[PDB]
Amino acid sequence: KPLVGTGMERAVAVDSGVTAVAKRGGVVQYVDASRIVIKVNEDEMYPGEAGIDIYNLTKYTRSNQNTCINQMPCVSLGEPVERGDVLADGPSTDLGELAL
Amino acid sequence: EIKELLKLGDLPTSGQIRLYDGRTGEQFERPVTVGYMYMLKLNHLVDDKM
Amino acid sequence: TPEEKLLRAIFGEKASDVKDSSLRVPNGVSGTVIDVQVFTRDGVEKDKRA
Amino acid sequence: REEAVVWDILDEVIREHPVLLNRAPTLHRLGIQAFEPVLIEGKAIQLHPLV
Amino acid sequence: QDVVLGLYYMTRDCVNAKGEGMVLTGPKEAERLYRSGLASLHARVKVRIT
Amino acid sequence: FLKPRLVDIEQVSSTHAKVTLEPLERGFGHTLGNALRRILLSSMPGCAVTEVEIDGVLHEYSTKEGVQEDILEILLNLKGLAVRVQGKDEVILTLNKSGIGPVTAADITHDGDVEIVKPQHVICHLTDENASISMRIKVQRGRGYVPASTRIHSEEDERPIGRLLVDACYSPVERIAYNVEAARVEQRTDLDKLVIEMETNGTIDPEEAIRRAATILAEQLEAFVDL
Amino acid sequence: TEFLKPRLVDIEQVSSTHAKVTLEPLERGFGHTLGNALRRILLSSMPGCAVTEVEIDGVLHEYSTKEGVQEDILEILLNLKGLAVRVQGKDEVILTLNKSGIGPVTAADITHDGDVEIVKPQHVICHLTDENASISMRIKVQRGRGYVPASTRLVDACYSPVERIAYNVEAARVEQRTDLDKLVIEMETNGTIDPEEAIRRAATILAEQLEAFV
Repeated sequence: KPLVGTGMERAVAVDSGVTAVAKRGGVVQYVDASRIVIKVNEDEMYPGEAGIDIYNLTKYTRSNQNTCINQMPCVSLGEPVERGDVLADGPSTDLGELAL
Repeated sequence: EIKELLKLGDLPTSGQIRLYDGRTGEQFERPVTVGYMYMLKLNHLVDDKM
Repeated sequence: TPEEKLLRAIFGEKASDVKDSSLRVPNGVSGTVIDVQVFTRDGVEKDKRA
Repeated sequence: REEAVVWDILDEVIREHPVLLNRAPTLHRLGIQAFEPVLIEGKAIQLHPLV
Repeated sequence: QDVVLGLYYMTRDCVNAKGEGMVLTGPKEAERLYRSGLASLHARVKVRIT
Repeated sequence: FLKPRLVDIEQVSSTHAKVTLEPLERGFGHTLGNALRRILLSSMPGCAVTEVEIDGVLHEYSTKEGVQEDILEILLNLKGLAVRVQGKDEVILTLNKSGIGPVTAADITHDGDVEIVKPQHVICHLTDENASISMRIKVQRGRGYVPASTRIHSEEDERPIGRLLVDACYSPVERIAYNVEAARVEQRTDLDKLVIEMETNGTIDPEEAIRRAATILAEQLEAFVDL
Repeated sequence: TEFLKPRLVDIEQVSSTHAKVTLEPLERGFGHTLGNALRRILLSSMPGCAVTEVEIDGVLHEYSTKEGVQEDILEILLNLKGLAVRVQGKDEVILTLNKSGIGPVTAADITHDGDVEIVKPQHVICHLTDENASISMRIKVQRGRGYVPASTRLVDACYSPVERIAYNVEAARVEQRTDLDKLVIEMETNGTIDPEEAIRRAATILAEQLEAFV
């Protein structure tokens, strides 16, 4: 994480696709190093199909510069998450901020 | 504000302290500035260029 | 050539009709194999591993 | 095979055998200078500060 | 740069420092005074030199 | 030429302690403290986990289904597990556990020389009711820093594709500091003390360590004594 | 957990006073750990016999000029501070230097005593000019352990044998290892202890303090 910072790093992490942002708010049903399944709140949920949002995380894979791009879950089993929250950090991102 | 945060820190206002050489163990004349700098590793890495 | 022919004669090795193009790890780089993919032309039999 | 014995033979051939060092924007003749090789672990070139 | 800052800090003089005014036979025991921590690097001193 | 000896060794936490050396002559407090700081921080006996063969894992870069820690991170967590042995130079510990919850360092199989100084140290979590992880954790003992890279030279058919190597972390010591305060013995001109405040992961006791330090110290002076 | 030991130790003599010794197989950081611990004790605590208190002929205080010698009182003490001697069965011996006549007054003109050994009889104390000129001084020389300057005391105690000590750590390549270090110890002495003896006795006192943790 940057110890000295600005406050844009939070915004940069989310707007760039490196991270995984919550589609809808709720409580996490399942947390794995592979995937993340979120149980949607009813106010945010559409009437049909009920639903849960399943985020399939990217694992160790080749980048353009031959670096490693790998996602890790930043949330824990059974935790409330609100829409627009960081579910998993990407490479060089820590808890929603940008750590280079 | 930085100096003020340093008062809450227990650390000097100067941002400099005394440092001792790990070899001779003797002191270093004058205080030296020590702190935490964010540092990046760029990829020019020596076992590419070589 | 004559002396290569004598060499094989003493050590009795059959020099193959096929030359080795095998892909080998570049000098100095060392790592762990995390994946393998095999693409094959349509109509050539996919081997065992594939 | 990089057998351990070859390293000592290299110290012999390096000893008295200068090498030429050069930088990217060569201007005057000092852009190339001869040095005596010193075997050094690692992939980086070490260059005398005064130069 | 670094080297010239060393020699500048080396031969320089402050107004009052450890060992000010004493006299030494030669540079050998001058360094011996400094390295042992008795005399400061910069102090006005008469020493016999050749 | 009055010689020193140790004095009250005050334990504070299971981690660190302040050892003290009472009889130091003029300036010798510094001559020792730095020379002792040197050997304390660097060359010391330690036992750090080395070879780890896990359940279904081919390499450190995959993910085992049912655990939210990447295999690479679990290896890294092991590098920070502090243990201590007595009579064995390598012991292989068998770790088994399942069920939703944290898998700590106390869930392993105890051995005669095994003492886990931090049973709460987190190896990884477990995200599913039935998911089971078995691992052979091969811990050996040695000195210094041996990175995983310099270990794959011996190799000699380490064919066990599942045996993932980690970097040897071997060392008890974390932070060593020495302070010399003037110690006044009832009669003497001026004498000094030695306050050595050290810091450790708990795998070595202070008196044992500071002894073996001076041991190696004088042992190198051996040749020096003659020529 | 076996511990690498040194080997090879070529001792290059530089005349009779000083020399550069070398030690090839020193592990990580031990070049400083040794070199510094030895530099410390060499410069500070060592056996020596150095002139301390000097009572002179006519002039008692340092602020004057003695008739018949071209050396100011301050400068003669410095030469005396550099006169190297050794005693045997005495913890203090008071010598007596006498001479007259035009010429140099050297260190062989003193009064020899049973325990007196002058290691530099040629050492110049001061000269002697026109006429006959008279110099007599009772020079009280004592024994101790270190460098005691005249301020804390009357001249500065030189009892150190050693003059200049330097340690250099150069990277030593043992047949198989990354980087190991060497130790080049260039020492300097007044001749009242032999270099090989000193470096022997130096480490001696060092390890002798360890006698409680062995």
